Amino acid sequence: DAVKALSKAIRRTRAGLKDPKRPGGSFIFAGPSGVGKTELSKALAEFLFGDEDALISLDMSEFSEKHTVSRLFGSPPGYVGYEEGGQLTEKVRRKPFSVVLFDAVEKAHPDIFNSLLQILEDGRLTDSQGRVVDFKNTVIIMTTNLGTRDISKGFNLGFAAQGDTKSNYERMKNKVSDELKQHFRPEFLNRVDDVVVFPQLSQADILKIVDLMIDKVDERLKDRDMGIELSSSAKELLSKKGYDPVLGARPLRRTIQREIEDSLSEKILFGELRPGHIVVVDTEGEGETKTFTFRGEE
Amino acid sequence: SLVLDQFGRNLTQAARESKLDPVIGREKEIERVMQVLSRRTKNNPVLIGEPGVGKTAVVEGLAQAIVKGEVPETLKDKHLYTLDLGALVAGSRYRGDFEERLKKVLKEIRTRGDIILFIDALHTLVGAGAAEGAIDAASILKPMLARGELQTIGATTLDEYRKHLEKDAALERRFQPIQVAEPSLPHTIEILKGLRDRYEAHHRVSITDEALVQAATLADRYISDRFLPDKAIDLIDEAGSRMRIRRVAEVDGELIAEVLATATGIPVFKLTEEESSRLLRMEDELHKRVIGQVDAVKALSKAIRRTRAGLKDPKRPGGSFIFAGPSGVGKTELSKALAEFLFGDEDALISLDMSEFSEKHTVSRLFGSPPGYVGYEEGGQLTEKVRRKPFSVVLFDAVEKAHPDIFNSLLQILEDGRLTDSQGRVVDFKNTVIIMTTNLGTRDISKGFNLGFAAQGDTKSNYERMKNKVSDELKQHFRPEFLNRVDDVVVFPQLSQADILKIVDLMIDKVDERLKDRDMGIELSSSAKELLSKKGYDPVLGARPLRRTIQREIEDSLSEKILFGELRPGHIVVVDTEGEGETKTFTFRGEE
Amino acid sequence: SLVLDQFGRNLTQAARESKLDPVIGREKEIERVMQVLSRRTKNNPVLIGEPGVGKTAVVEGLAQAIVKGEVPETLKDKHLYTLDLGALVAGSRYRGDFEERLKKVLKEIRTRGDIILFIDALHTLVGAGAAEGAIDAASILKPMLARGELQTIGATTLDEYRKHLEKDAALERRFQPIQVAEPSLPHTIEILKGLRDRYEAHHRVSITDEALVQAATLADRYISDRFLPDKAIDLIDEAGSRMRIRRVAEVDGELIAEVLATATGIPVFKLTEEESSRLLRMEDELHKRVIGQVDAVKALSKAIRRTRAGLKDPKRPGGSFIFAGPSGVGKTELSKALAEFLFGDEDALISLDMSEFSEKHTVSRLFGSPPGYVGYEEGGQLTEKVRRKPFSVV
Ligand SMILES: Nc1ncnc2c1ncn2[C@@H]1O[C@H](COP(=O)(O)OP(=O)(O)OP(=O)(O)O)[C@@H](O)[C@H]1O
Ligand SMILES: Nc1ncnc2c1ncn2[C@@H]1O[C@H](COP(=O)(O)OP(=O)(O)OP(=O)(O)O)[C@@H](O)[C@H]1O
Ligand SMILES: Nc1ncnc2c1ncn2[C@@H]1O[C@H](COP(=O)(O)OP(=O)(O)OP(=O)(O)O)[C@@H](O)[C@H]1O
Ligand SMILES: Nc1ncnc2c1ncn2[C@@H]1O[C@H](COP(=O)(O)OP(=O)(O)OP(=O)(O)O)[C@@H](O)[C@H]1O
Ligand SMILES: Nc1ncnc2c1ncn2[C@@H]1O[C@H](COP(=O)(O)OP(=O)(O)O)[C@@H](O)[C@H]1O
Ligand SMILES: [Mg+2]
Ligand SMILES: [Mg+2]
Ligand SMILES: [Mg+2]
Ligand SMILES: [Mg+2]
Repeated sequence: DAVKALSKAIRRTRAGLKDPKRPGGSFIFAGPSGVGKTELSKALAEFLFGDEDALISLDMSEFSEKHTVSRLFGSPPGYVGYEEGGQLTEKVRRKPFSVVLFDAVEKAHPDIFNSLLQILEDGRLTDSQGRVVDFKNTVIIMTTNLGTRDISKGFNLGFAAQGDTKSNYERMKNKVSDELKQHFRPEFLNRVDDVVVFPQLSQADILKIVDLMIDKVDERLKDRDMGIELSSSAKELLSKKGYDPVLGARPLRRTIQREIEDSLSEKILFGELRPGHIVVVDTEGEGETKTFTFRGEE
Repeated sequence: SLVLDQFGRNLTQAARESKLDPVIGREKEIERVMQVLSRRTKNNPVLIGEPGVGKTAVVEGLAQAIVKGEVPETLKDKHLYTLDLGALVAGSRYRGDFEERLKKVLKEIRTRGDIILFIDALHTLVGAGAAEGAIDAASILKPMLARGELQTIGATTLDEYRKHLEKDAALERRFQPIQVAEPSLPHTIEILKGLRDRYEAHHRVSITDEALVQAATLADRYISDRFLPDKAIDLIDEAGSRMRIRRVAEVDGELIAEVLATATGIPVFKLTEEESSRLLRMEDELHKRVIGQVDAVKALSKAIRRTRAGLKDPKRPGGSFIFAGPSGVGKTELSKALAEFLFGDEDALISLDMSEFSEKHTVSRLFGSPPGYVGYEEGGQLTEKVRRKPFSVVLFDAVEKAHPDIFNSLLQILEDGRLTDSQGRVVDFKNTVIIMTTNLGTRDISKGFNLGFAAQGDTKSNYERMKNKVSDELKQHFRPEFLNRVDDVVVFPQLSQADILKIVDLMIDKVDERLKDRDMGIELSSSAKELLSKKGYDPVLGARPLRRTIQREIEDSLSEKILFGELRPGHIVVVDTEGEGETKTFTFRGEE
Repeated sequence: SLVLDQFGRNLTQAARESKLDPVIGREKEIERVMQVLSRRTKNNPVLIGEPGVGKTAVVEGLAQAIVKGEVPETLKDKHLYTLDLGALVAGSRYRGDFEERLKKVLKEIRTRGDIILFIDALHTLVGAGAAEGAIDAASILKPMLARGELQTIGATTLDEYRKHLEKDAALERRFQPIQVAEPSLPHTIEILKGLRDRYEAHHRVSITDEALVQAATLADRYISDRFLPDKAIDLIDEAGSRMRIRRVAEVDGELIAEVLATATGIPVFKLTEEESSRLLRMEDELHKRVIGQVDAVKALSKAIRRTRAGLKDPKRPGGSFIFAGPSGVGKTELSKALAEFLFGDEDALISLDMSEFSEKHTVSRLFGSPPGYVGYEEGGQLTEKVRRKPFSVV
């Protein structure tokens, strides 16, 4: 859903139909942690500009005090730091076509939202210099992790029926939307183009993430003339071990670094796996007592 | 052209003499410069970009192309002169001298016609002669730039352009800005390939392709305050200089890694037979100081040998650990031991006492003051400490005693491995090891059990009961995402009698080291050690009470003797025990 | 060179006259400085370190090495000149005077190729030129530094390197920073042994072997705001000066301990028989003010005796006590009596009334305000008191 919404916004902007008074897109991502809210922003930045480092990312946890708005506006006249403008405004001014990202926007001071209302409707912002900076060609994304304690709990009080993947997502979406409505001002939520709630990851989704993570590990290994290959049973075991229906794909990464990366490290240190070799990982055993086996070939 | 070259340099002649380094991959920027130079009005561009990206290299390549004749017919043979500001001012002592010098130069430009001016520090043009003469060296240049009969090229960084040129709206519209971007990795590799031949002769060496690739990648990854085309170049230059000073004379990846490791201190050099010093031996080295905590030592050793043996996540710190458990079990001792193992001295640890962060605003001690507020001139303390020493061990002591709205600032450090200074600078934490020590879910262990009837239970059961309670306390205290971005959570079991009997040896060795300054020593016969371990077991307070015993049972008595003159330098004290029922005698005898 | 001699000082000639103190144990720093200097494009090293770790000593050792015949090629017979930057700006009354000096000296450097410039306090290079219509020396020196026709060695402390040299990134990128680390204890011992011969001659005294170890250890342990290679030298030199003012001459560790005790106030000097007897009768001395309460007086006496006997843990306070009791039994009187016995009276006690600390947000009275808040420069109230008097009773 989020990919479709983002692609629709990009296509609409590129076809000469987007509103010339507002930014190209305004999205609020919400849901559990480790689902891929930040990964989508990096993927979009890499698609648009060819490199994920072209993303203007702000960590809003550093804006927990009301007097830190000058960090993105600039100091008032006559004060220290007037020679340097707002950190965000200069970056946007140099690159009018860019992607702006606000991580954990709910952890910042409410006064921060005071600024965003100018961007989301008027599409321009004014710094202490008196200059006006336009945001009409940017894509604004706010990632939010609100109400996440309830997802960890799961279900509600009572005799809830045996539900499917549809019901759980609907309940989570309702709870997250209610939390967003309660926490934020009505004006801010009214001006945002899209509010996308990321559903949980399924067991089938985990296998492809295992493939990607093992590809990353192989990329790391290629720097020393080395490679890794996994059988289907190994990937199945990894998906079984690393599945967590609450915390997302991070437990899978921890499992991969604990079961595969560590043993590879001792084997490399011991001199078993010299450069110019390939590591083959397979499974041995049955039931819950299955164990990975590592072998070296040329 | 005497007035020209006596106040400038002929870049075209230098290019004809092949005294300029080759320029690679700047075809688009040079083409845009030539495009702008051909405009009817306002035909003078200015190159803006971060320092070190090669803004002057674009003009160098333009001069080389003009010499080689691949330029449009509108340029063809036009001499490119770099203006030497300051040489104009070097003699303008009397009134109206800098002005006449500049007017003579400009009239020469008009008469000869085929000259392109290059002003390196264009922001220094404003107020070059703002003296009693009161001309500013730019108030008179404005009409020519406006009409377009004078063609110049400028090259200033973004900050200087914003601070100086952007103030004057008049000069703002006379120039056309051109962005010069930082080259990517393959572009830097091509640049290194081109400059390799030139760099061979100076150092009389040979450089491999693998050396170039390694230099580019390592410069991109491990150096943070410099920009890409320069870091690879100066790494190659320093490696060549090292190889030359050492004297086939060839450089490769290992030499580049050694140079980079020496420069920054990050251990990126090759693995010699010291890999045995960490394989199967790091745990023993740690256990020589920390007794009876196998899980945490194993986790730390795994993390260190993972980050040393190649594969490791290049976007996240080396490891992140939460040490939980009872009081006085060795949580801080393990961090100190790890710091000593890694750096040779426990003073290299970067420790933060979180008990001083009980208030929300104290977070400014990590970041620094925001712009326009007092104290903004100096940055955050933690950020500066990490920036000076990229590879270090950071400890957050008594983590639970700080305000909950503090660790929100740790979210980007743990997952993304960076922290943004209040001045806008980014400091990377990707080479550090983060340890957080806590004491949550422990206050009730003094009595045991929760309430009501309970099962039989044993030592394993009590440990399992404590672990779940600590995990629940952590979950209800920390946000789920913060615990999600944590590599390991390690719970420390309480110490046992054998652990105390082993710890008394370490404490007695410390007392012996204290006495060695004034040329004495101590013995502590085995029965005395066993009795000392017997007094002060107390499996609720860890190894601290035992220390108190050693304080009040040994080093008091010795002190009295030292004050009385009973025992002097050149003697040692032998301690033994007497009696059976209470066996509490601790007889001291002084012998040479 | 006459042109250079007007503004600057020749380090090589001074080293040839044995007017520079010997430099010990800085092989790695000198090696890396020579490594950077023999480069092609940016051979301009800058030494960054703490104020006192011996940055200038590294350069003086480099001068002694280059005039010894013990340096690699492309550096033999080079001449190190320390540039002033004070005489250059002096006598720059009219426009185009300061720049004229730099152009002249730079042309002299170009003509005489075997010259290396050395600039103390490189941070003042930026902006050193002038206000109004005059470009600074940094702008003049930028073209030559980047291309590599002017070797230059700079030296700044970390704070001033970060606070001044980092507002001009274009100038900063033309220097390769080298970090000079504070020496360890054995390295400090070696440095003291090396400088013992030079420091004996000025005072015409003798320094025993144990005195160096005592000075190094005591300076490393009991002085906080200074850095190691300087404080031990300060101790040795001041002891020598003291005893020559007192007057074969021999300086032993006891003089060092007495000098440090006088300087800081912490009693580290040797125990006399009178002092030992007083410490043994401390209980009777304290009972002249407090009647009864034997256990507390005994505990305090035991703590003080551990401190004076040299068995105190060097990482923790001398003693920590909780006096719990009813009203009007002598809890505060005992503290006042201990303070009077220790220093000179009950007025030296650092007393804090916890009745004022009722609100949990009053902790700032111990620390101070965080950066960007009112009262930030005042500092802590307890921390300042303890820093002024390291040996006190809180
Ligand atoms: N859909 C996905 N596809 C691939 N990788 C994923 C996906 N979701 C999560 N990951 C992986 O999870 C890790 C972190 O995910 P990410 O940062 O995108 O999560 P998030 O939603 O931003 O979480 P948080 O709430 O903690 O900010 C990365 O290793 C990333 O590759
Ligand atoms: N395209 C390129 N091809 C070859 N070498 C290059 C290129 N770009 C930069 N360099 C090299 O990078 C180094 C520094 O570049 P340069 O001096 O042009 O930077 P600059 O942008 O003018 O920076 P500064 O702000 O210091 O003036 C030089 O050694 C130069 O040869
Ligand atoms: N396993 C151990 N091995 C050696 N010494 C130990 C051990 N555990 C505790 N100690 C000793 O106990 C004293 C204090 O222990 P430490 O500072 O490590 O405690 P901690 O676990 O961090 O406790 P707290 O929760 O009070 O911070 C030190 O003298 C230390 O040497
Ligand atoms: N043991 C004692 N010897 C001499 N005078 C004593 C003794 N105990 C109390 N006093 C007298 O008590 C008065 C003050 O008592 P002090 O301040 O020591 O009380 P305290 O025990 O600290 O009680 P509180 O703080 O609860 O009021 C003085 O006049 C002091 O002489
Ligand atoms: N390696 C060394 N060997 C001998 N003496 C040294 C060494 N390093 C420093 N010193 C001494 O320590 C003192 C440090 O002074 P100085 O160099 O001015 O400090 P800074 O480097 O901070 O300017 C000098 O007087 C010098 O004699
Ligand atoms: Mg995220
Ligand atoms: Mg340049
Ligand atoms: Mg601790
Ligand atoms: Mg009282």
